Amino acid sequence: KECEKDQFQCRNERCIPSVWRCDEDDDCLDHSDEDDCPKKTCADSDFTCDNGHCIHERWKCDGEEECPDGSDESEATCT
Ligand SMILES: [Ca+2]
Ligand SMILES: [Ca+2]
Repeated sequence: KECEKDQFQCRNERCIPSVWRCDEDDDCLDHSDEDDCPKKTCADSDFTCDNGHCIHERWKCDGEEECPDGSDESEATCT
């Protein structure tokens, strides 16, 4: 059995909307839609821009705005 490309397949093989994957409610009844869910946020090793965009730490404060809000280059950010 294989679900639509817009679906998550539970271990019991129920299909759910993929939008229900990792939404912190067990829709599968086997909890499989909520297993091994990615970290909600950036890598701790990445710089998190103010707006939440993730960039690699190396590009923090190096003259070019890799953050869309430019917070990797802000006065505040670089001390
Ligand atoms: Ca869910
Ligand atoms: Ca930069």
